[PDB]
Amino acid sequence: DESCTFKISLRNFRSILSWELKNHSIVPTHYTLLYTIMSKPEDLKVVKNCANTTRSFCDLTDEWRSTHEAYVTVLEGFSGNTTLFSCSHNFWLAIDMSFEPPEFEIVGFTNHINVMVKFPSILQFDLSLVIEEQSEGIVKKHKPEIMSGNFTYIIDKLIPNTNYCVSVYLEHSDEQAVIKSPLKCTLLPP
Amino acid sequence: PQKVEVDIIDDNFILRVTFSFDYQKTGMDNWIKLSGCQNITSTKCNFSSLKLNVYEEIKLRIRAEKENTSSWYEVDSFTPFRKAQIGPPEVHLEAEDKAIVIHISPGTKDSVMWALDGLSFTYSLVIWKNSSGVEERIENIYSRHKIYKLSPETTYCLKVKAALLTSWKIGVYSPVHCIKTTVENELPPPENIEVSVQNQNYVLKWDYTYANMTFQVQWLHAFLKRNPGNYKWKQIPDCENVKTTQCVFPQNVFQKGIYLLRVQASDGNNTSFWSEEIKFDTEIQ
Amino acid sequence: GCDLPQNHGLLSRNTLVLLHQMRRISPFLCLKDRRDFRFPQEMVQKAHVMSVLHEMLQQIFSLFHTERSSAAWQMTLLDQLHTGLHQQLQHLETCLLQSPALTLRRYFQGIRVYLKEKKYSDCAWEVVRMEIMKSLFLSTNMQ
Ligand SMILES: *[C@@H]1O[C@H](CO)[C@@H](O)[C@H](O)[C@H]1NC(C)=O
Repeated sequence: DESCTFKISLRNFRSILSWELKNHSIVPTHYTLLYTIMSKPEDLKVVKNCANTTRSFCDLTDEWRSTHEAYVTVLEGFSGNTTLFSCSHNFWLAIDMSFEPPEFEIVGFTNHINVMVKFPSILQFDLSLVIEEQSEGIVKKHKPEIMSGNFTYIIDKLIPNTNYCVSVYLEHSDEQAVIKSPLKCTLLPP
Repeated sequence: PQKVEVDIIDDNFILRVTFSFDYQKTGMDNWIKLSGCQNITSTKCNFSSLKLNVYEEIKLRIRAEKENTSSWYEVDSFTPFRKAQIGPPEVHLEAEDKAIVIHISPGTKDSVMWALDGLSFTYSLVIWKNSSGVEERIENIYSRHKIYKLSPETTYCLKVKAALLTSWKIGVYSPVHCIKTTVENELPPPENIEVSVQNQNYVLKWDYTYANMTFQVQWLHAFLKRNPGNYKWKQIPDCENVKTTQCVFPQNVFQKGIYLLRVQASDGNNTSFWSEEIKFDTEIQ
Repeated sequence: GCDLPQNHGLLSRNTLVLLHQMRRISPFLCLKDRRDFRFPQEMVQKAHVMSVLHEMLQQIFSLFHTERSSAAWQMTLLDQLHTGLHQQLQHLETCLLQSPALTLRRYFQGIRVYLKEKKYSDCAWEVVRMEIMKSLFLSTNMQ
């Protein structure tokens, strides 16, 4: 048969519904995306971002702001003066959404390190920012307190001429796994 | 019309001639006739007929007639659930040599007053020996609870009442019931059960006092002590007729979450009663 | 006061995950069988916070223990739904030491009725589960 399959993740703080096609002989050329909800009986809005897009994905950061609702969506793809197919699916942001790590830099000093976490300036979820400090065998997890463009947490009380490795990542829940930022390592001035 | 006050227990209305009952919903513009509540000698109105939304704020009118003259009485606005009372629970007692099994259920089953709140039920018990008047109180038991440590051939009486924790509602005691525990069973039940794990297998041990005995072990979903109707004690199968005081089976047979277990000595002829129940959390490592 | 096990955030979650895993058909086919259940959002005072919660789970319990529920949901996921609803209720209610709960319940009747109406249908059942899930989420913004 023909099946569409969807990934919904938060990247750079922008929600992003993507999708792939499996066992489609004639793959469309343009897709349009509709979504509604179940709480009140509305009719499918049509995401404007994603109406007639060639790209195989959408940016729902402005349409889907509620964690506590269930978004049911219809994708349709047209390849010619035609509607090729129309598949559906729903999503619970609290469950289905993966949360990519933010961008971060570190800067090495004598007695401490400096992680700057490049958020953007502008909705939100119950997420917690982890900064992970790896030394020899060691791994102090740092969770700072409450998104303002550049953000600086200061890793402190550190030993000079020692080597450190910083990892960054957001974790929505204990249960659901977490994506970790690529490792970035520096060496402290003596 | 003079304001008469009514108190509601269960599905009935008790006022405190022949009467006719009517009611109006909030934002009242019309009056509905309560069937079975019209031109009746009795004061009590039974409305387990529609009259849904016991939850909504109704107002009641009552017409009372003496001779050829009719007297009209209204009632202050109220929501019946708020004013309702949990009538006397239903009780059945099952007898053992040294334990009494209690199975309680709401009286007047299929009530509209309780409906959904009918599983929220938490009962509390009062029990004493006929002779000794000595009274142990038990509180917040689920619908099925068994009382242990009772002397045999003794008549114990007891009475119980239902309660709802969230609602805060609380009501009438059952009538007292009495049962005589049976003549002491020669085979005391196995006792001192213990769940531990070996390797990847579950091991379950207990203390019997008589050598040369075959035992049968069974389990129950933990929550199912809560619902009062329907509930079979499935028997864990490796344990079927073990000859020793321990039974082991692989942890798989049980999926996540809680269970209960009891174990029973049989010598092929007569059989001991059951052991005290044990809450088991598959997540016990 | 009452202190839930450190692992109760983990409990309230496992209910949502189950209610999820119990999905049977594509909620698309049921956009017709939809309905505003008028949930009392205004709710979500520590004591209240617990009453409303215990208020809700027992109801969720009561609603999914039905003869009928057992006929529109795979039994495995019912039992674990029920096991984790009881364990949450049980040590929440252990705190019995010392409009409201009523709006909650009229709310839940709707769901009981709405089904009787739509005649215990497949879609009718999704709508509920899904609905329940929302309300629970909302509920679950209480820690
Ligand atoms: C309880 O004992 C009293 C006398 O104290 C007697 O009247 C009554 O019948 C006894 N009830 C039972 C059930 O043994």
